[PDB]
Amino acid sequence: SDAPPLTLEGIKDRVLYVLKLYDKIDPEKLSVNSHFMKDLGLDSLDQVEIIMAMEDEFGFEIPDIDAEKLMCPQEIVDYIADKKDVYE
Amino acid sequence: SWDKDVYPEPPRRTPAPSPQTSLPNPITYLTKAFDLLVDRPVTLVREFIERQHAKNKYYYYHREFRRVPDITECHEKDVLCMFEAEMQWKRDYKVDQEIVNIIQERLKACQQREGESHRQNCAKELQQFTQVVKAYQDRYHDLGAHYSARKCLAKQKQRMLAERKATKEAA
Amino acid sequence: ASHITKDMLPGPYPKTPEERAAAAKKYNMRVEDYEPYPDDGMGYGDYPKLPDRSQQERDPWYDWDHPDLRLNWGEPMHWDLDMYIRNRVDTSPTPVNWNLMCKHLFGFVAFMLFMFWVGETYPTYQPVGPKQYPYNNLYLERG
Amino acid sequence: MNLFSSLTLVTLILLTMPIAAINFNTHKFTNYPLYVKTTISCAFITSMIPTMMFIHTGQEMIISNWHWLTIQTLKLSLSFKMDFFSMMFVPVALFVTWSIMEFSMWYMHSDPNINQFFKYLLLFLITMLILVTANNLFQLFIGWEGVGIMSFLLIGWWYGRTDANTAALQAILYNRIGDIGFILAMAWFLINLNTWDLQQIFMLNPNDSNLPLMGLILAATGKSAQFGLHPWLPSAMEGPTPVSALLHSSTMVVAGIFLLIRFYPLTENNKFGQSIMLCLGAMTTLFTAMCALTQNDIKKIIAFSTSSQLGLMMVTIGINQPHLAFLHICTHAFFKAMLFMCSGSIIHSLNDEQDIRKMGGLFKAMPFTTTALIIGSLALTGMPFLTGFYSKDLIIESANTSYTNAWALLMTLVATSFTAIYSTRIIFFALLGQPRFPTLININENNPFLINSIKRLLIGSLFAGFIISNNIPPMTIPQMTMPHYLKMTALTVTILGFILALEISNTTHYLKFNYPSNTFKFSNLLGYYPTIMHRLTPYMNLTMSQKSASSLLDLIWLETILPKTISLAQMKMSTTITSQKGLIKLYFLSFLITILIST
Amino acid sequence: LTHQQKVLQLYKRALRHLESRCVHRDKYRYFACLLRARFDEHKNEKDMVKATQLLREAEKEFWHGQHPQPYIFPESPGGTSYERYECYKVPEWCLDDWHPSEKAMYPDYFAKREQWKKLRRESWEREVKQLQEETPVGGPRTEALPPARKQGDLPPLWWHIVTRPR
Amino acid sequence: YEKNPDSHGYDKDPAVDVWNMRVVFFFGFSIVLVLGSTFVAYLPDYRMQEWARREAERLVKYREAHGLPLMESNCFDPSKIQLPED
Amino acid sequence: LDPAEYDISSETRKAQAERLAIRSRLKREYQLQYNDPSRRGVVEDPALIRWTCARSANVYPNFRPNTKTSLLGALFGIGPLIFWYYVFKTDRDRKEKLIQEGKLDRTFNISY
Amino acid sequence: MLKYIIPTMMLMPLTWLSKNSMIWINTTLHSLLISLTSLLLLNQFGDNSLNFSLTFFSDSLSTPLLILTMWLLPLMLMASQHHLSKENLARKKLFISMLILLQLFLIMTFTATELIFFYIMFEATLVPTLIIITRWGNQTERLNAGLYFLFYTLAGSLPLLVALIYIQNTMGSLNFLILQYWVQPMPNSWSNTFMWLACMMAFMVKMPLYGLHLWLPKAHVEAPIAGSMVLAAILLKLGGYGMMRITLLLNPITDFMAYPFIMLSLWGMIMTSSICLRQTDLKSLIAYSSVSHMALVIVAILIQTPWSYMGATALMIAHGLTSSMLFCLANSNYERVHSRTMILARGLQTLLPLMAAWWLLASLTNLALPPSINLIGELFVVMSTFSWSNITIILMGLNMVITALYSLYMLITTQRGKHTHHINNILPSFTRENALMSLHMLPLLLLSLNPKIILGPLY
Repeated sequence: SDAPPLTLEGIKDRVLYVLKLYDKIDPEKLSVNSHFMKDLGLDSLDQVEIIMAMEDEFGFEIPDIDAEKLMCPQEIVDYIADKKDVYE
Repeated sequence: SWDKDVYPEPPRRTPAPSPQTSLPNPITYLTKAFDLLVDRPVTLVREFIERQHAKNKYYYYHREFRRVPDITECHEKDVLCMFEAEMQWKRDYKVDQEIVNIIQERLKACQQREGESHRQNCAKELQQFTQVVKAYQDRYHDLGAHYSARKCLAKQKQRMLAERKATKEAA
Repeated sequence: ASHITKDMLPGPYPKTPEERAAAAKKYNMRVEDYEPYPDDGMGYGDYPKLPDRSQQERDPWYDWDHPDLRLNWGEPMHWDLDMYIRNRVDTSPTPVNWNLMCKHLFGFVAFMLFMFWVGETYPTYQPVGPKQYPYNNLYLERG
Repeated sequence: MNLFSSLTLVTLILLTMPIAAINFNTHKFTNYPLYVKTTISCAFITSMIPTMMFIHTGQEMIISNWHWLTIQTLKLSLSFKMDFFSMMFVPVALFVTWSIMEFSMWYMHSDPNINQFFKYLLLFLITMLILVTANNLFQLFIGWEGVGIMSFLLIGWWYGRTDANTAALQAILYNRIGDIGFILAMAWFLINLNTWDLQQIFMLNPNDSNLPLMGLILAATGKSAQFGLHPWLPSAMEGPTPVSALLHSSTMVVAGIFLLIRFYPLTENNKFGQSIMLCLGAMTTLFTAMCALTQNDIKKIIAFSTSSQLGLMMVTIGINQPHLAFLHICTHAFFKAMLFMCSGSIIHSLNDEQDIRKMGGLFKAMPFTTTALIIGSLALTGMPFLTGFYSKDLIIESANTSYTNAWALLMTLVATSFTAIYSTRIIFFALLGQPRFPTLININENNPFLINSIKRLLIGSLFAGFIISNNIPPMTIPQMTMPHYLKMTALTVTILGFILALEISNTTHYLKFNYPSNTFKFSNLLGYYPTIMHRLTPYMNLTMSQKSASSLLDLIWLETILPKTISLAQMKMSTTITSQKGLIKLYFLSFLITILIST
Repeated sequence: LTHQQKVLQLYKRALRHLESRCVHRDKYRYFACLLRARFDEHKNEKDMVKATQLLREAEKEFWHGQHPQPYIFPESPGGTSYERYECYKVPEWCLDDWHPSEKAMYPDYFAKREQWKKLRRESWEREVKQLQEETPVGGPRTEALPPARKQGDLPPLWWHIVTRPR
Repeated sequence: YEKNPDSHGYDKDPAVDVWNMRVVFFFGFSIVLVLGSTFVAYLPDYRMQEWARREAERLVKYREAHGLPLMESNCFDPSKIQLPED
Repeated sequence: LDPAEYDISSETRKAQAERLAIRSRLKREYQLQYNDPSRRGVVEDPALIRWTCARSANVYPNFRPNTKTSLLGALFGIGPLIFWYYVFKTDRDRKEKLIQEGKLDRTFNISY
Repeated sequence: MLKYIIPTMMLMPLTWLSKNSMIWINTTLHSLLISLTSLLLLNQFGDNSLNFSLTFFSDSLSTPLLILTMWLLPLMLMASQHHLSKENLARKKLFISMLILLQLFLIMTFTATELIFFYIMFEATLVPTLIIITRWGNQTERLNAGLYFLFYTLAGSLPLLVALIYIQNTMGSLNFLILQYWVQPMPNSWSNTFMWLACMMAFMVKMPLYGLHLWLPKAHVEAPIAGSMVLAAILLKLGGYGMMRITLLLNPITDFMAYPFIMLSLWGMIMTSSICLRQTDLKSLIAYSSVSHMALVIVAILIQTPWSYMGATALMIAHGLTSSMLFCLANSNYERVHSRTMILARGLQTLLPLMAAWWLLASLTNLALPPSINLIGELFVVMSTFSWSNITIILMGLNMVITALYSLYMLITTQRGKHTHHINNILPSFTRENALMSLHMLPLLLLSLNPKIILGPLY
């Protein structure tokens, strides 16, 4: 079975959750629209880290070429959304 | 009901059961029960089929083949005699084949019967085995695909001559 | 349709290299590729003018849908695809070690040196002068 | 006595299912997999009766049924050979497959192909049963290539994933080399003994058994995983877990040596034979000890462990102790079948990573599976006093003594030790540290299928080896007088490697940057890639030589058409000139009256 | 190919092999932190050749840090999955013909599916026009597929609506 | 590329197909496979080998009961034969 | 095999190799990429037909000029083959000898 | 036998005069009705080969091969349709007529007593096949591979007539019965050299030995499926058959003369078995397979042990059904996507989930699976050849491993690993395909119960 799917609410809560666990920036501004770099100015090497440990959160895929350009959180949710099987 | 002395069944020599200790009866419940469940319910049927067969009998005969002059009295050619000779040669041949089968099976059943005794009580039957299979080995063994009589008679010529020189060197 | 030129015979000098660039990969080093077909050909070894390539690994990496393993692309097939895909090795850095295995066979030949020599039964071994070994040897007497 | 005719019932009790799997084509939709399972148990009890009958009175009766053709001097029929090898084995096979089939009802519930799957796996079982019950060597051969191709299909269960079916093909390849050995043995038995009948070959003992029995060594080495041909197992992991379980326990890789055991009276002699035995099974023990460590796929660890075991059993056919081996096959079946059928609980429970990295600690809502892992681990360690001890410890006691070439004693020691250190690996990783792995725990132990499966297999295991213990009608003189330092080393080595590996991976300091050269030779300096890739190219080279004979054949025929090209010149030798053929035919015609003048 | 993905790739798979190295994840942490500094001192210099040089030095020094069985998450090519289920993927062009009986076995699916057949049968002219318009001569430069401006479908859609993984 | 609309479907163009599968499945599967398979299943004893078994049994029994060694080799009695000479 | 030297790509090789390479590629990607409705049969791509025709050995029937070719082929079917001729004839004749003299110890051989 | 000669000759006008659309029905029907009596043909017993009439008779071997032929027509013809299923009626009746006439000359050939009647009917068998594959073969450039193919035959295939007529006037009768009993030893010398070599190589051109094997592949890729099942299920077994009989004489000669050919077949078995591994274009794989098994047959013929024949003939029949069927699989795959190239499409475990079972089953029957007749024959042959040379098993069993590898490689990459998804044509199965497959395997699996029918004259 391996029953539970990842739904939109769930994945949202997850990317959102772990990005709130990232310490060096505050939960202050975190939103699917809230810009993943320009807002927080985080290192691009550090977004490589974000996609690293987030992949280790969901455990799959994420090729380097597509991982490069990801950015905003809603977008990450989208990539995981079409790659996994998500929508109703 | 096969012919007995062709296929020996030695004495059955069944041992006498001794309980020797007082316990349950693990198989014997089911050997009796089996002999209740699977013995009679089949036996009735086989017996009924028996009487059904027996109400109308048949008779079928084992064929015979008479003898002929075989290879000797045939002239070098003029097949009309030869055909009989060499084909019945082929019959007697297959007969010898099945003899070899019989002995070869006696040996197998012998070891299976003896048990761990493998070299005890098969010596006689293995002995006559080496006798027969050395005979077949000597006679029919190496000829080839195309063989009739001419080639068996041939090989026998070969041995008779080789042993005639062997018996002049016997001096 | 199968065009008048679907493949093969090389050897016309000047414009055949570019002609083979057409119908195949065409570029500087690709003109040198169709050309590398006629260079690898040299004197005829039964290989026609089909283009050339290397044995390096173009393999599954998740994008671009590479050659004939799973084919979304229409470029040249080289000579390989009857080798690679299903059962093959093709390219890697590789350990390239012929010692370690043959030095387990060192363990074997070491054994066969142990083959004529032996361990014995009881209790212990190699005080040896001309001592007994199993065959039970000399005399017999007690009294 | 005819209750052994019920023994030849049980085989048809197995035969029953596929007939249902074909003819009706509907009620199978009613969950027959349950039905298959029930047929297996029926075969287990109906197969259990004859064992009891034997172990009181013996009485092994071979039946030929109706004979297979005739041909010339040898009429080969077919048989079911009750050797106490069959009598004792078949309840084990049916029992372990009972487990693996119920577990499979838990494992495959999502897969839409489940029914077909049981058709295969069951059929695989039929090929096994017909192999281990047969005497007449042709029927051996039948079960042989049967279980072989079944290994191909089952390891190849997943269409696609080139890796999978590729592994399958390598497997069947090795089986087929084992086959070349086998049919060598067959042929020799014909020409020299004028039969292959497993009774008759026993009766007349060939003075020279060298060559054929060597062939038997080869055939054993093909399936049994033995040395010089490894890659079978580690890529054989690619099949679905239950198939892998059934593959390394009761079937196949044990059926390799099961043949050598079958011929044991013929291998009593030709100490050349036992020599090769302990020259080789040794090499698999310590080899797979050297190449087994550090590879991090749990299932694969389990594999290399079974390879090392099989080495130890080959060594048990060394000297003369075939029965001790046989017992160790049965016990091994229980223990490692347990180990896989739990490892699946780990894997599928985890989602599926099946890498020993990540994993986690022992008890996290996983009480019963981990219990199975220290019953099975602690079991396969060589046992302290537990069941399999009745195999392995006796084995190293007798092998520890007498005429062994003595390169095999140290082999036994460090072999079993590194088995214990496998166990220490899987505990120090899978069962030890606090959980580290992809989050969102999905784990579930709650389902009657698993708990009942592992349940029955462990309840049996600890009590099964004890029945097999002292019901083994004595076949030889046990050592039983065992000297100091040749006695006290059985358990003691398992503790020296136990402690040694314990302190190896315990209290580990900073681990970063470089690792050893041995760890790069622990994966391997290729015995997998060198032989597979290298041996893969050579047939293509022979295709180049084939282009030599083909290009030379159509180059010679092109020398005939070149002789037709320049034979047209023998036609083109005509100059088409009326002053040529007319006056030359007149001059050379007067040369027909010149040649006819003297001719 | 640019310095960006070059450096960033070496960093990423360096973290990967480092993951595979250690255990209990904390030692992995502060080691990965020492590495974080090892690239953290970097990047503050826009000198051109010095950089690629030192990178290559990290290419050898990295190549030392590869043990032969780096951890591979299941779904990519690797010893766990990479389409375990691949025999289960049946393309939607199959079932275009089943028997009309079984086509009646599930009466309402092919309704909406027929709305798709008409969706993309009505289409592809809008598609071919938009594409034949946009493409520069030969369409050499672009592997991409730019959207549609008018209200409607994105033109090369058909295969990109896929049989899903299991 | 002609394919079929697959109105039902079979071998050939419509309305004769049913008859086609009827004749080929019947005469092909029914009569020859089952019927013939019963024919050659048990036909009269082939190559005579059953007779060979019976005759072998009788003859061997005679050979022991009268004490002659069975299977004398020499396919033809040297009592009647002649040999070339050097 | 073993990516190494981390080529600096220069300038031409950058411009030429990039632009021309991915030029032709994307040309052909988009080419077979059409994937419209209304095609019932295969996509037929002219690729791999060249593979098949060439691998049908187009230069096989013509000729084989000498060079090293007759040496590679002749020596390719020479050494092992004719030596196997010699070994099967050898062991043949030996077998015949030990049959005709001494003993091969066949004893019971029979079916052969 | 004449009772089998009339009904097909009557089966000709059945074709010619008929209503359109019923030709397949009438031909198939009455042809199977022939197959029944073909199964009647087995009286064979005891020792003397039955003799129907003084012109032509049957021993064992002729009977299995004949049964296979008369069985094979209805399945063949049954298979050939939908290759066309559009044409003028004259094409259809011409084609079925040609298959008929071909069968007639085959029956003539197998039954023929006297070797000249055998030879006349021999080339008279070759012509109809040629007309079949050349007149429409799908003709890739046509290769002209029917015609100079007939030259590959006749080139060295004519002089065997010379040698025959020599045997005629020297000994009188060429009746096979009386050629037996009158056969007299022929010493080793240069005249008997050219003779033995004449007859031998004359038949050895048909079952290709590795030297001549270039014969098959082109001729068999250009053949329409009917002509293929004709060709490789039968027309090789003619060469091997006549070989079986004419080896009656040549008694000592075949030793010193045999040895080089034996060598060439033992090596070429491995070579051919190799080259068939790496090729594309599936239709060739089964061809070179046929070359391999036939090489094994020749090996079996020259060494004269009876075991060698039993395994031999068993291999003739088993390889006939197996190779034939497997061809028909290649075709049933070819109508789906027009390729002939193996690697092009893939999958078909997903799609056509039943057609799997026939791929698998047939490939296994060519994998030498133990109960399968193919392994009976191959097994006895390996026994014979090991008796001849203790050493040769390296080569034999090496053929076991390779034949395993390609025989099981064909089972994959056509049938497994992915669907290429740019196809979207293949229409699921047919009832006819299942009928053809079934009619192949089901008897090949049943024969694996009572094989003593198909084992050779010596048994």
